[PDB]
Amino acid sequence: MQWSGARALEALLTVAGELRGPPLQLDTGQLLKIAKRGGVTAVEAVHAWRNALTGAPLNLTPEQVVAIASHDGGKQALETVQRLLPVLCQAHGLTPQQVVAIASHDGGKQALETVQRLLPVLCQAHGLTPEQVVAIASHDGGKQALETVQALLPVLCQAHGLTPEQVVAIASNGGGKQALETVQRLLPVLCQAHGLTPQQVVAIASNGGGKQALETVQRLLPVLCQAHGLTPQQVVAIASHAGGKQALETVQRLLPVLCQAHGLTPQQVVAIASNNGGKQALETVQRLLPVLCQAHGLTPQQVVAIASHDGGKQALETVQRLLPVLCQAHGLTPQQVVAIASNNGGKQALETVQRLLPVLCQAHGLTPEQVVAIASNGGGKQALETVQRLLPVLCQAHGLTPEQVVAIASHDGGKQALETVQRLLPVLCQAHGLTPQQVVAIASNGGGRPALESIVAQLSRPDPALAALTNDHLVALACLGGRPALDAVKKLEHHHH
DNA sequence: TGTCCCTTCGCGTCTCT
DNA sequence: AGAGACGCGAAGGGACA
Repeated sequence: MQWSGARALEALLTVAGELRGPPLQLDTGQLLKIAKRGGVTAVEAVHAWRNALTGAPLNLTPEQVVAIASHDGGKQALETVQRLLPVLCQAHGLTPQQVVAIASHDGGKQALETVQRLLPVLCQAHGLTPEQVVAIASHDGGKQALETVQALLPVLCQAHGLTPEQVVAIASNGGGKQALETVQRLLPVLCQAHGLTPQQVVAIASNGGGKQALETVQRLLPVLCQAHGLTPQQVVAIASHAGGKQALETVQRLLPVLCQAHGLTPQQVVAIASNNGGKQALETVQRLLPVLCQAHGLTPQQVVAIASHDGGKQALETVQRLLPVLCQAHGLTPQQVVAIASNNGGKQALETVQRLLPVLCQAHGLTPEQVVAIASNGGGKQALETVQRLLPVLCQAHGLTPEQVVAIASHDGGKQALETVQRLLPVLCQAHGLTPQQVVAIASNGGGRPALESIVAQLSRPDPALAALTNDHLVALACLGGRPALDAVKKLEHHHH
């Protein structure tokens, strides 16, 4: 390993080799993930207690052991999981998955030990739910956030008017301690001195690095409104993503350069700046906006639409590289390439449309225009890669037409909807009498997976809001508004009927 | 060279309808 | 149905032992 000892790197490669054996049966990716973030002592820990973790009263899966191990301090997390999982599960209600989610962060040990110590008082003195305490705990520095919720949730509720839900939302990010103390320190000035509402201070504080975003809003909002012409509402939208501090500083530096030298509106720079990596997006359009309207290329409108998503930098740089070979050796129009790239993870969708247009048409019989409709949604790579795995079993075994698989894959969260259809098509049809036509219709929207799960939960275990919504009304509800429609129906019955 | 905490970037999914 | 919201992993940086 590192320079200190020697050539018993062999002892470590042997330890890594035995983890490929049983009871964990780890592959290369998994060993690589552990060594890149938990280090050698995490690898050594997994190996030392791979039997204890896999049996005894923990019964962890290898993916579960790999999630706990693959963080700074992983060996402490694995040690502590073995000591605390049972009492957290049995004495406090939490599931194993929830204990693993608390454990799967840097400092995992501290978080688990603190939930043990603080979950009761947080629930009893402050009225939080187990669920909320897990969400506070499940981030790096979760010990600190938990202790800070316990000290400040009273003052933030009383003196500053927030709800617990709100405090929990500021608390449920890495550096949630920092965000929560900054909210206490700056909330009144941000409202009183810059005309913000508590809700906006909250939205700015509710992401990681929220401390930084709030200090930066205090600092640059004046210069950005009073000297660059922006509104308070616009500044807040820039500030309301993690990295907001970077997005605001970059707006200030590039706003006049982009509005004079390249001809964009302020309102368009605001839209590029208002995503995660806004700083990265802005710089990358400031390069690249000359060359992307060259050879003809694209409009400005289309550069802004591609940049206006998380990872905007990545989509532009990828679009700029692959628009030539996509238009020329696969037959796509730029209007199609920009449509692939104008979602979250546009980069990922383009690279998968690269090496799957050929393959999806050949080994599965799809047209190009189908492969484009799949990849023209957020999570393109996931939908395409999962159409490739699951089309065979969905048509042949479960009876579906390919055009039906493609209707389900052609929405954000496609892979979730497909993997749910497969899991839940049998129990929906044969045990509850829904047609495949109806299941496909619920699956064919945003929120296909939750809509299918909620419908099966309502049917399998007749929930409280009962009877009058027959099986066809529930399907009409699941189609119209997904899980939200289904839950609103439940919630409205509970007090009215 | 490990353990803890904090910040930023990017990817994926769901809600709002 | 397009924008705006939710979640969460990877990675990098600083403090301290």
